[PDB]
Amino acid sequence: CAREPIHIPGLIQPYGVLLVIDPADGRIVQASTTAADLLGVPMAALLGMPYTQVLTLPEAQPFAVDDQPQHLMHAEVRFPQRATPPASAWVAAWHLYPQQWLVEMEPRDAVTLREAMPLLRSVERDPGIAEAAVRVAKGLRSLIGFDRVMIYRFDEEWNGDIIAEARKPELEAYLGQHYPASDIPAQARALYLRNRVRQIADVGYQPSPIQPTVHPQLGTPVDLSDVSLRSVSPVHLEYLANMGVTATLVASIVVNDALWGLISCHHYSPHFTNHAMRDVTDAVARTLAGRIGALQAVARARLESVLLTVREKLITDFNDAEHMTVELLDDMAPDLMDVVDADGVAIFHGNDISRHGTTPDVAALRRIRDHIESEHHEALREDAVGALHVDAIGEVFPELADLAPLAAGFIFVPLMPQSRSALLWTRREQIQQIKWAGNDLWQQTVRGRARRWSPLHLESARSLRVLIELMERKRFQQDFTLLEASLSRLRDGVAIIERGTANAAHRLLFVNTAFADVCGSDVAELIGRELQTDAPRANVELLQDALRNGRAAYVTLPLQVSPVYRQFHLEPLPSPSGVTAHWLLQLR
Amino acid sequence: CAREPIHIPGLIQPYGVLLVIDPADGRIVQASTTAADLLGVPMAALLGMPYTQVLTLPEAQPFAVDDQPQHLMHAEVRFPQRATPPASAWVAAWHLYPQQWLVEMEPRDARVTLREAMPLLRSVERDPGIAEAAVRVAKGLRSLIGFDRVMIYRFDEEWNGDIIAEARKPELEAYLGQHYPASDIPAQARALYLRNRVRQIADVGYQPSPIQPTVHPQLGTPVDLSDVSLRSVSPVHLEYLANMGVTATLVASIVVNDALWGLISCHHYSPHFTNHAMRDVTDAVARTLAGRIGALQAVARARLESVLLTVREKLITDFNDAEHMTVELLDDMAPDLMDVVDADGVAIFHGNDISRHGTTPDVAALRRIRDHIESEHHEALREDAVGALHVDAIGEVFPELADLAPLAAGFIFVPLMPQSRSALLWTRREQIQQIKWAGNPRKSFDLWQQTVRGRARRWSPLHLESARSLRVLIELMERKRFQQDFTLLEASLSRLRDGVAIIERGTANAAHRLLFVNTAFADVCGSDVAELIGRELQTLYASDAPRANVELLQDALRNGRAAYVTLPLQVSDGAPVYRQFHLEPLPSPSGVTAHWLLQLRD
Ligand SMILES: */C=C/C1=C(C)C(=O)N/C1=C\C1=NC(=C\c2[nH]c(/C=C3\NC(=O)C(C=C)=C3C)c(C)c2CCC(=O)O)/C(CCC(=O)O)=C1C
Ligand SMILES: */C=C/C1=C(C)C(=O)N/C1=C\C1=NC(=C\c2[nH]c(/C=C3\NC(=O)C(C=C)=C3C)c(C)c2CCC(=O)O)/C(CCC(=O)O)=C1C
Repeated sequence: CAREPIHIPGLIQPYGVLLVIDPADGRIVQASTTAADLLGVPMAALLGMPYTQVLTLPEAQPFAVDDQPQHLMHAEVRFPQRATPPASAWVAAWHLYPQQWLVEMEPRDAVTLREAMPLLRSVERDPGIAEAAVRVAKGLRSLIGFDRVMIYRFDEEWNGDIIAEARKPELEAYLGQHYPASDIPAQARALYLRNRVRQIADVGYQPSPIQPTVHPQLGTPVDLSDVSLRSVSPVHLEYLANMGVTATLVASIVVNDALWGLISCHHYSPHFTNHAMRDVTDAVARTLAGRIGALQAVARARLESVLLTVREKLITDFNDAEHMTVELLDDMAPDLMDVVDADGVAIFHGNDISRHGTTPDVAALRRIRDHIESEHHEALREDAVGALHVDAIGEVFPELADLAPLAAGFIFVPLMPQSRSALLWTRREQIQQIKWAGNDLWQQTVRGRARRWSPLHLESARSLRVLIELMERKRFQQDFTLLEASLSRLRDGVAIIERGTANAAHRLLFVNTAFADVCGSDVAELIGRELQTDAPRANVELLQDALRNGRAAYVTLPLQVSPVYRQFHLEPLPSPSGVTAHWLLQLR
Repeated sequence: CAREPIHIPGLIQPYGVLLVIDPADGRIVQASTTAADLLGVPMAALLGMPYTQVLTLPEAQPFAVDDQPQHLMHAEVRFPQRATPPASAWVAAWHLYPQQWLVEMEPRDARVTLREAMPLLRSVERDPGIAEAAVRVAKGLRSLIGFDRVMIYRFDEEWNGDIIAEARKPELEAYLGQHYPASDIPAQARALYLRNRVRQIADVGYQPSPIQPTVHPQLGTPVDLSDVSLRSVSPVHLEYLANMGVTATLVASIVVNDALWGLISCHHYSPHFTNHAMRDVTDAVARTLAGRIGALQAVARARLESVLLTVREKLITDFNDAEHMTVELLDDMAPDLMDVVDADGVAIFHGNDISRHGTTPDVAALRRIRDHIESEHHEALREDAVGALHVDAIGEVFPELADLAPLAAGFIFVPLMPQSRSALLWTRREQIQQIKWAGNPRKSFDLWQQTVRGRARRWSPLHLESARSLRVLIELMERKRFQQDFTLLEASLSRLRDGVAIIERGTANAAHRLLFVNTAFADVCGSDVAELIGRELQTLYASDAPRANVELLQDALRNGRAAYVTLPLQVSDGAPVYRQFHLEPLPSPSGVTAHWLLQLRD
């Protein structure tokens, strides 16, 4: 239903009056039916008439707008065309666009902003959100006389929850009450980011329409997006009626230029909150929004700084010991779980796992790792940022439906199906209990949903992929040396030849003890020397052919002995190009 | 100096009146000398008298406070002791604490004032960047309130303030750009500015009327004015404002993420009183300036962090993609590697090798820095540093590398470890600063203009955590190196004719299993390479094998020594195969046998 315009209804809340003027001539092109009564001229002659003639404004004047449409705040207005029509003092404001303008007027009515000030310095300097959230609810319920004031905090999915609420001693609270995202469509949520503070004076009013529905010259309906005399959606009107309420004032809590929440208000008797008190509620909205976003900042900072202290202790201790013992890992578990605030963690290293804290069993961890690195969930890896994470496992991996009491959520590094070394942090099932609006009262329990993964705790995880490469390097570093030592404790005398790209000749890469001794010259002086160190012309030709063509050769040939003829077994080593790049040489 | 007490001066600015009441009855325990004149009754009988006697407060009343001390805003007050005491409208406010209270009163004055302020507060809430709004305040506030000079004093890291915005008269000279010492506003004062947001000196060099009972007659404690706006400021500051000429101040506090980001300092060279409605309009503009900038600081921060990660991850991917580090691979990495840290130069190292991109010192100079960093005397530096090592001025940290400053005056060196082989060095070249000072109980005026050489653009913490977030590219570089060398050698040992296999030693609950096995070894058993990897060494030999012979084999496995024994193999078909097991203990850093090489020939 979010498909409704609302910004272009063609109807005005009766309480005030609207007049759309052409900026060329200054003549009223469009006017609401409530205008003809206020001003001294019926709809017929009121239309096409120059605005100056019909209404007078002393404080400020409308003007020519280039591109940025400015607005003129609520100022004194008088009706010279009528002989005594001052049912109340009339105050008018302007919406000055480049194509056309819009003037809106409403009564003045009724120790105001100076009386608000204590409450704004009250919140300003104070801790946590709830404390400020209630300081509003309570402080606002006292300043503007409302029967129910509440703070409607939005979440990730756009489902609102009433965190703070100040009602009458009688009545029942909607505190704790969760509501659908659908109760406030995206369409509307936009308007309460433009047109900050909204007011429905009387629910079930008579909507007085803008008589020339479309612009007589432009052929376009009037955009009330910025107009505060806006006729709200009938979908919501019947909804407020079915909730009882006859009046509503909804302030927007815009934190770091985004809709964090609303200060929704309920008056069960009809009530008009004049432009003055309407701007007082905006002061308390922005003031709350203020140190909410500054409190969000303090928390953020404090956490970032202690998360790095942990992170770097891990980095150091990890790079320190060259031998990942079972004891090493248990000195790392209190801290590895903390840098991400997980309840469990499982360190993998090829068919091996090291479980710490509250993590599923050895076999279950393998079932998750198998299912993650899966071909159908290869799109998941593609889309994820630096690592993969779930808030509810039951959705992402339907096969792993269960496993939720231990791993309902997790973070997984590497994003790549690199295998060998991997890491998995896990937050177990955290059963929620959503007190609905009624999808009167209902109480759905959410199973399988773990504590939502913090982005602070998510970039700190990506800021650890260096411990996966640290793990992986240290593995190859040990295996290479194991094999180097191996080939060095051989009797067959072997050496590795790196192919020269015709820019250089075929030099030596690796050489074992048994090879360096048969020449006489030790290991250090043979590394980096050409294989071309008398011999038969036909025989060396066979040797160089395999070096040329990049093939194999076995030829008995004389050495440089202090003649030592030794058989040369040359084996081309596999290459990613297939093109021979290295050659193993054994001699027995 | 920062050790001066203030907050309990025992003196009041003459312009107003103070009265400390005991909350048990309502009796004035302490009173300022300026009270006896305005209240009527002299100091003698005014003391110990129920406040109810001079009470003429209609608007609101004081009350019993539990723990959180609330305040009552400026409301109408009168004096019933005298038939026409002043000819000026008097207004009083309250500071209600749980132990005692405090009532302060001052004139109402003239020049609706808040409704007229609203446009300007709307205009900043919309304004971009910190600066554009900082001037909207300075200019908008200078017009609203008649101050001869309004300025926005932004604190820098050290607590040295800089006047970023300033709205003065057409005459007089600007302090715009003027940097000041942190010492000019001690930490003890900076605290009070965070409690009392709006502050004013009506006349510099006033007669300070003291609170006659200096200490509480019951408590025995001096009055903590703090929250009291009639507070007598420090004489250290009074002589300072006098030496700057000024006769009146009005200093608002810009408190951003409940921390002192700045002040809206004001100067009136003629004496000036700022009323109750006035004082609070400047607070509204200070709650907005603090607000809009704290949220603008957030937007910027977020936008930068998110585009810093886009770069970071492009590097990560492209780096892990190609398995051989070509010079062109490094040529497309340079625009982005320099960006993720916003350095002017970068030098990628890989064992006596360097790849310089942008504005980095010469190949030889980079080696002189790398040598000096990994130095034994500067091993303490690596110990203390966070994830990586960084300098803002090289000339201090490495005095030997005094020069090199026009290219590498600052840098981020990583790995922190003297791991060598692979390393990375980002560098910001010399950025000659020009700090326009106030002067160096001062005589101020003179803008001294110190020039700072060898100091590069200060290293951003956003650019510092995005630097630690690249440490994985040194380990990526390093793994890929060993990954290639190991595999080169694995392929080597695999294309062997002797028939060799590596045995990983077992323990108390683990037997001796096989780590690596070649094709010449896997064929003599028959069973291919893949089945034998992980196979226990005790499987390999037959179950008919000589008791004395296997004992010799297991002895070398036990004691961790060498053995050479001809023994029968586990023959799949049933063909007797007896090869001479050459078992060589492989060198270990402990010396304790960890692995074994098993050659076979007999
Ligand atoms: C089409 C879907 C809708 C459902 C379902 C529903 O309940 N409302 C729907 C649409 C509209 N809601 C609009 C505005 C709106 N809705 C709320 C919701 C609540 N307010 C409350 O006080 C409580 C509980 C105490 C709830 C659940 C509010 C506060 C508002 C803004 C109110 C205002 O205008 O003052 C809306 C927009 C209409 C418009 O403004 O033109 C639509 C279409
Ligand atoms: C003991 C150290 C001090 C030196 C030296 C000095 O010059 N002042 C010292 C002490 C105090 N300063 C206090 C307040 C204060 N200082 C400043 C700084 C400036 N004011 C300016 O106009 C300029 C440049 C034009 C600068 C750099 C300000 C703005 C303030 C606050 C003014 C006020 O609102 O009163 C101070 C605290 C006194 C108090 O309020 O009790 C001390 C001790």
